[PDB]
Amino acid sequence: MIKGKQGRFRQNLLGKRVDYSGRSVITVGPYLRLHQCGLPKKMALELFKPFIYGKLELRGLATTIKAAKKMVEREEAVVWDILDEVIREHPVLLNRAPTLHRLGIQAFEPVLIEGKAIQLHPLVCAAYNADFDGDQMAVHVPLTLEAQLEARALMMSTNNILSPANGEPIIVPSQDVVLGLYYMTRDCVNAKGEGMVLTGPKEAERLYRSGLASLHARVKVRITEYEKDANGELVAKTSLKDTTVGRAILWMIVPKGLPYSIVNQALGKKAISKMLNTCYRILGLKPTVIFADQIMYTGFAYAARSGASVGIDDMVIPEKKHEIISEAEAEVAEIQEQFQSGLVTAGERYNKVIDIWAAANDRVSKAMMDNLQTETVINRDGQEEKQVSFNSIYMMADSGARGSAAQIRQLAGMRGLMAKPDGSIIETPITANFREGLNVLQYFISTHGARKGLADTALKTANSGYLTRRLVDVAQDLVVTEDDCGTHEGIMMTPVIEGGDVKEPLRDRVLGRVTAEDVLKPGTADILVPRNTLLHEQWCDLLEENSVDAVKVRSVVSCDTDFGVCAHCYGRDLARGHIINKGEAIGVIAAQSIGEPGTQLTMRSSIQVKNKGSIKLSNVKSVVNSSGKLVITSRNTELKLIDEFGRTKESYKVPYGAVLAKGDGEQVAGGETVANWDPHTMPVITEVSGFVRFTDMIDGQTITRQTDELTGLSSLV
Amino acid sequence: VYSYTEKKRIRKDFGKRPQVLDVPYLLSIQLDSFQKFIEQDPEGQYGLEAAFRSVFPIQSYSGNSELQYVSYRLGEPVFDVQECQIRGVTYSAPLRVKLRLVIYEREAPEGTVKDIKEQEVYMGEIPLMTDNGTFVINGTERVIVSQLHRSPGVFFDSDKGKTHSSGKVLYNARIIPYRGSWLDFEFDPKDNLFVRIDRRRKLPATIILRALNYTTEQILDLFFEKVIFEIRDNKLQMELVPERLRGETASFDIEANGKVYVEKGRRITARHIRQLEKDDVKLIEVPVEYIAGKVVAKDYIDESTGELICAANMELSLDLLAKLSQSGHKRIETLFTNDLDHGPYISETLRVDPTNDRLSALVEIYRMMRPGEPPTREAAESLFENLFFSEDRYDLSAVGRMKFNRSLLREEIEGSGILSKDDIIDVMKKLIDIRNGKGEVDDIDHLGNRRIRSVGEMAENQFRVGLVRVERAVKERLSLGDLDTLMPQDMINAKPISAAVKEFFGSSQLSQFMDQNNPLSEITHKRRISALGPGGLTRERAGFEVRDVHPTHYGRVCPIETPEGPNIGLINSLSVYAQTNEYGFLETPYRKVTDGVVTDEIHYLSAIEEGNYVIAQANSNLDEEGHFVEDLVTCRSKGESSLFSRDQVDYMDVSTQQVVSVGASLIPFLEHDDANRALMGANMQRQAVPTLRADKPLVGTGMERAVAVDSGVTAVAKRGGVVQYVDASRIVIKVNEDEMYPGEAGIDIYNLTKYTRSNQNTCINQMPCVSLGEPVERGDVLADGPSTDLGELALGQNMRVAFMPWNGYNFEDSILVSERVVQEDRFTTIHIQELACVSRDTKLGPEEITADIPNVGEAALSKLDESGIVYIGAEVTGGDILVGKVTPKGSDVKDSSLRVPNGVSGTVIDVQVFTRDGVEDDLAPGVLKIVKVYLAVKRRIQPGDKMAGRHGNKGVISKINPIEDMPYDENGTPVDIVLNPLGVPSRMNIGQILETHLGMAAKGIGDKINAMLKQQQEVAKLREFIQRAYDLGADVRQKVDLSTFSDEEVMRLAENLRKGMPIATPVFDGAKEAEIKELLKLGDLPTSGQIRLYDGRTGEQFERPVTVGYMYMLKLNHLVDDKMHARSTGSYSLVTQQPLGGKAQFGGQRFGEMEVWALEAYGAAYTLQEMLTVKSDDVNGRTKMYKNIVDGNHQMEPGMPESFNVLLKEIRSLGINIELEDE
DNA sequence: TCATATTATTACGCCAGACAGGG
DNA sequence: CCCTGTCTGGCGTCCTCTCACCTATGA
RNA sequence: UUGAUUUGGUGAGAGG
Ligand SMILES: [Mg+2]
Ligand SMILES: [Zn+2]
Repeated sequence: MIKGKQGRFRQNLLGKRVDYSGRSVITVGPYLRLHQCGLPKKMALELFKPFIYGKLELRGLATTIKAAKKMVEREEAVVWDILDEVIREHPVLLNRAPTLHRLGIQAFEPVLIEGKAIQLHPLVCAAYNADFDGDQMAVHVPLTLEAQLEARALMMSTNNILSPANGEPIIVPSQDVVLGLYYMTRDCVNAKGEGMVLTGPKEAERLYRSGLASLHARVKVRITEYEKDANGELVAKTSLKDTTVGRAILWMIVPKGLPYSIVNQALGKKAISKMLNTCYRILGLKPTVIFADQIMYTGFAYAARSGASVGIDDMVIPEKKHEIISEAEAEVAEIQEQFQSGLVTAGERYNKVIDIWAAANDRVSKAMMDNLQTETVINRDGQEEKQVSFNSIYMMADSGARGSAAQIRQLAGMRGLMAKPDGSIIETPITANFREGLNVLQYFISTHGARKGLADTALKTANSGYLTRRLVDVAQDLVVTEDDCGTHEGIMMTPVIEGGDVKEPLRDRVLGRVTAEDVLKPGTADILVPRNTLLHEQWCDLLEENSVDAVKVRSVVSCDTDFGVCAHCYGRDLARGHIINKGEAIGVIAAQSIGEPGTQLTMRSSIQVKNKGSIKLSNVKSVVNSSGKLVITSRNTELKLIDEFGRTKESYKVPYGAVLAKGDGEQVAGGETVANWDPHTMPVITEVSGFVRFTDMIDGQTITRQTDELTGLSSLV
Repeated sequence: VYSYTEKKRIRKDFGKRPQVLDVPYLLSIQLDSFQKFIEQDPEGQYGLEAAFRSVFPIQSYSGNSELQYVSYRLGEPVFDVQECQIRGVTYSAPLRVKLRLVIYEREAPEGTVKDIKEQEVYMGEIPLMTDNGTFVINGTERVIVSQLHRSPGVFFDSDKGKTHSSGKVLYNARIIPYRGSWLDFEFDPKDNLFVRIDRRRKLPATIILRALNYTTEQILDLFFEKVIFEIRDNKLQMELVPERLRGETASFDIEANGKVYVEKGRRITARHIRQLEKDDVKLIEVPVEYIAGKVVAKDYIDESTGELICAANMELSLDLLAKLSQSGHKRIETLFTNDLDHGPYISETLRVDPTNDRLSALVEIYRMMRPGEPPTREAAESLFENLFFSEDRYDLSAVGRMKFNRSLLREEIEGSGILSKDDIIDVMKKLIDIRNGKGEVDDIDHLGNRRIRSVGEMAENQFRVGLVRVERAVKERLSLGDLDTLMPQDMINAKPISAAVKEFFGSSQLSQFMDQNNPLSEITHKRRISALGPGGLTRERAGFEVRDVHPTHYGRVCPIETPEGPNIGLINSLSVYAQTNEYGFLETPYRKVTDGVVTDEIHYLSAIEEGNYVIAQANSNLDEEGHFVEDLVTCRSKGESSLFSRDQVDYMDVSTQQVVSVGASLIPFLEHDDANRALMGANMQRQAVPTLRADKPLVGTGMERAVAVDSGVTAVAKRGGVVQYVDASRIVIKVNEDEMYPGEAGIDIYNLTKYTRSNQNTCINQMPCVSLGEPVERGDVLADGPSTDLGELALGQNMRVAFMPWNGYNFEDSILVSERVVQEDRFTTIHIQELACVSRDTKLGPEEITADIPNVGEAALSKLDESGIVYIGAEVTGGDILVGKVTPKGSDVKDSSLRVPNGVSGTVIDVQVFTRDGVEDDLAPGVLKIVKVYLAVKRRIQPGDKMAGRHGNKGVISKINPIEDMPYDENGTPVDIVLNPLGVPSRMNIGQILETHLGMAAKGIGDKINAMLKQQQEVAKLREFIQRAYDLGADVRQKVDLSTFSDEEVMRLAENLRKGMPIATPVFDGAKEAEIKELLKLGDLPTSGQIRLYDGRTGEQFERPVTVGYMYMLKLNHLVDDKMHARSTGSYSLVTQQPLGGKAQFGGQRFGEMEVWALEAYGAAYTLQEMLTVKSDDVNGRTKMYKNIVDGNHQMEPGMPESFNVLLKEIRSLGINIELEDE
């Protein structure tokens, strides 16, 4: 009765069943503002029975409590006004059933629904991982007054617009709205109203609505962008931008402070995400909430006006696809004719077949990708001119709404080389896509490849959940409890480099973390930033201008606070712009932010330089050989490639005894080989010269005589 | 030629490959298994006769009486199936067994018995199977699901990597009997051979050889070959066959015949072996360092002194050679222990063995098996001689002996059920051979190594359990038997057999409640192959490879119909053409291919036969003779799909449906969908509710007919003929004379099952689809069941669907529906609820059925009689009264009167009452007042329901728009349902678009026929257009013989086609795209499939024309007013003070653990405090809070949770003193 | 009805943690 | 006496919905 | 002072 998953701790004391709670199937309702959700009248009259009883007893309509329970059991004509007067400013906690991180419980204001389904604002769905394929959510009512204020001031859906795991906005517009924007702000080389001039964005929308221009038709407009270059003062600058009609119509919705160049591009999904991010960093919270709603409304409206279907003709088969398959069939015919005559080995045959089918797969993908990305060729006033296509599946791929390169590849080009459950690949690919028919064997190999994926997700989720449990029970205690621990120690944040191009820049690692000692400017001994400044975006831009090497920054593991973490050694709040407040539980949000992506994770010669810069060596003890190539007498030598500015751009590990084509502090060319060794032969190279003696080397007991067969130059083994 | 309901509406059948084998009867697994169980089959195999011939004749321990068997029988069921479902009894039959007791005198093995007696005794009742493959166990209709388990017979498994943490492989070998003790052999990383019995302790394996009366020398004779050292002129020369030197280093000087063959240092090559065989080299003189490591084979004793020189399996040293050389044993037999091939595993196991003779071997085995209790000669010998060698407690069946002889490459396949010495020795030899290198392991997912149990086998095993209990009872009564004063029912007892067989058919992991909401769902729950159950693997443990699809599933198990979630790939569903082998394996049809010409003869194969042959592909182009039109064709050799020549193949696939099952071969354009979305599509297609008006999929596959007939939901005519059609109650069919018996003049009267409850509260209802005075043939359908339309299979309905974003109302997967869908009642399904009321005599007198309902006023006496119980049929809702059922002394009187649950409406369709003999009948005792009331809610469609197509496109219907706001094309018709195009590039289920275009073309032909028949034309133009519609395109199978339809069957066909011409697009040989375009050109529709659509709101054109077509959309039984729930305050549990759980219990939401972590992640300290103290558990806190709310004071007085004090008392009820400290 | 008191299957996969064995 | 196979215990995802089934004995 | 039993526990199936 104590232990286990169903004891008292895990089943009745940590998790309890709860009154004033409800549950139903969700649906969309896109008319909502993002602080409110739809909630049915029947659930609203059941969850709010005591508030309705109190309201009915206040007016004087009834007397005893019984009378009120008969009134709402009968549901007379007067209790719905009582219900709209108990709802009004009273938030509710919506909760999707697998809550993984804190954005899966958010507080809304109810708007009453004729119906039996919770209407949930669409942007908020990307926080809940809630699609609408049969999902269900629970509603909880904050009873007391402190809980209503916590739902409005901490857990309201307008307050959760940044994910706590990072700095990325979580109210990013998901799928229909980015298609509506990508169709709206685009262009074509001829439309109605090509190259006419417009006195404002208002008559741009008036020309689109009356039927005199097109939504994408390039046009000089006169827009007035407000740049706030002073200290909190918005300065108007008006100019003529060569833009389209749709970019002016979308400029009618952008708030004042953002520049016009945030809408001047084509606006896929990454661009609209950084649009909302720059709006949040400049204009704050309230314009970003109202602008997120206006983005969603105009995306839905012009996606409705777009009529962006999907057909069978939209998946354009490459004309070059059949000749590519026949050239691959001729190549496997040559390899198997060598296999009948035994010239090549079996593993080299299998490797050659997988290599030519990978090459033919890449060529088929490039054929279809050219045939989709620039298929439209329309003339304007004369000879033809090409542009990016308005194919429907290509806008669904290029916009980033739904689709990638691989999925649009499998609908038009060949769907690769599927792998059997043995783990090794199958030498005969699936040359037929989905627009052509798969025959029987090809679909069966496909089912191998997809049954493995479904089994992996349905067994992966248990380990992901148990990982989140272990993480929030090791964290469980750690609360921000001071304001400064009073130290000078902290870890040394450098950009990380594996050996390719510089993977994660320093601005991703030292964004919003308080420096340990004051960072010297890279010239000489300057106080560039002081020693306890939070590094927000302005400081990080003044770090990127000066090309700062690495920052000694304060880390949580170096915090000197007994029983908790001080407010500076944590860093930025991450979903609030400022430092972490005294109190906010960081262990639980950290454990959730590590364990929450557990589902997306999977479950089951020499050095060639790439760029062109300067050489530097670390952990090096070296010697010049007879020929001149600086060989190394240390195993653990790090070969860095430093640029002309001071930051470290490349790093490699060079073994004991390697032939370096270059030396210390030298300038090289891009692509020149600078290192060489033999890993199958461990070098026993020296420091000095002289003659060689065999000390304790006796043939017969110590060493042996193995004269070489095919060469004759013997060696004492 | 066609039958007469085939000429009603003949579906346009694409499909190029001529089918050679028609689809077998889809319920044949269940029916053939249970027809094997009950059948009078002489020669004994298989059935109930096998059980009676195993258990009988019973003779007691020399008690001079021997009860023997004659014959058995099953009488009539006392209750036919309908009144059996109504009453609640099992649908069973009494098992009348003739038993003949003969009783001996003293000294009669051969003497004639002194007296006989014989009677038709009664043991148990066995549940018969309904004609559709179901049981009726206790009123409810259940299905036994066929198991998939490991075959009996030896398996050589490896476990190559994980043990020893050193990369050293092991090799174990399990001899799995069908009934009895498990025997496993296994290596250990010291390269020693170990036996274990029934997963017990580990014994070194040669002790079992020493238990079979084998001395050490006989064991070394078995597992080792002898090397002969002859004592000769000098240094004790060696016989050397040159095979033994293969791959080793020459340690000494290899010379003979005055010639140095191979010197020291170089390894012996096979050319040197050829030199020694050409030079005829056997006897060579060895150094003394060569014998100084070898091991003796047999024993040798010093002859004159009379003592032992060396025991068998002893390594040799030089002084041991000085011992044995001087005695006079000239031959020395040594064990050839090759480090490469012939390893010394048995010999080192003999060195591990602490035993020496047979008796100590049996004592050690008895101390392993049964510990504590002493090991004496009789007890240990009886144990080991009945472990494997008696016919009672160890029995490899015929399957087990076939697999056991097949895995050891024996010639025969039939043998005795027990093991022997030679079988255990052969398993050890094959295991050693696998360790040496020759031969390989077996895999467990290979469906030649994986048998199917079915209903007859499982019920026969349970019946054999009951019979061995009743024979132990008969042996009990007979030795205490006094004669002649007993007749054979004081000996025998009907109780244990009935108890065991009702234990299996009631409470087992495979006798389970039938998914009955759909003809598809019935017919695909009966064809189910579960890996679970008794003796099989579990859901929460294993694994990765048994959840995965293996290349022997091609044509035996559906690759794509397996339920997603916790059990994927354990609950496999059987393929369309796959029968079951004689031994229980899965054999699938193939077409025998002797030479170039592919012959139309079929031939069935299992996976241990499919590997040897080369089997072609279903769709490989062959023209007019069977010759493959290419010179190379894709086949598969040994589970490897590869390209072979024109003339090498021995078999071809029969038809191209045969890979998948009957759930996922109803999906048209399957080959264009992804595998994941075909899985989700088939699993949702099982879940469809039957609509009120069944509607004929325009894009089907033609397998709708076989599923709708073979699942017994339609009233298929038994004997052909005409009709009398009284039908209000029953279809009356007059029989044609050729099918009519000479006596029993006879006309067939079919019973239509009208509105009644299914197992999933849906409505199963049959409607006659034949008129009066109309010819029907044998096998034709007469009454359309639930979800059927003229014998086809109509799960959902076909609706006009536009693919576009429409103002956000179809955002993620939502679906936006017109009002024309909800006005026409074209999804308004009918649900039926059974509600029981009983008035049991709990305590303080019996309860009572009277209208004189108390406290409650004239709001009780209303939908009832003048004095009790709901009248018959009104529009009852929630909070009404159905059966007044309240007691006095329970003012102190109360209201238990079964009412209507909260939120439901309906019409009382039926009231059953077999009550306590007095209500003013046939039922069991105990229960007194038994009133069952059948409501029938009619649920329409609403924002929040779930619809889905056949391709995996799920959706929660979001907005129910008016007709005006819909996107209308320029012809004027609104579109019915708007889906979302963004699902289609990601979820790669592109088949729904081809279904959309081809359904658009189907309704294009239907609109064209509706114009030609409404604006009425004489039938020449209709038969010309129908002939053009049925020719249409490439080489197909259908064409039609349309000029023989008598100028009226053209018109009745064209009356049944004016809603759209139905098109069969088969599974993998479906309609190509050019035929879709060509059919869209026959109708007057645009070729692209896309029409320009205007907007109903703004009246102005959508740019970039959108896709409109007809998709067959289904309503799944996840309805929103079965999920909507809310709770403010009501009842809680007993032990804890927290609220109850569920909806049927009016309970609240479990605010689980991760939600508490999410509130801790915010600063919600007060929200969490009321979330676990006031709202949930603390009783003083929640009563003070309810009074504080209704006063108008939102403030909580928290206190301590009650379940924590429950924790304190449960911890404190140990020896633990947990407290609560200082203030 | 009112006290009497427990036996003839096996088929997870790591991963720590404690224990007798032996160079 | 320090490595070492070997054995024994202790984990293994949250939320929800539907249905059926429940110890023998006994003067 | 104006009324009542599932949670308990197993098995099977389903949804996200
Ligand atoms: Mg979903
Ligand atoms: Zn600190």
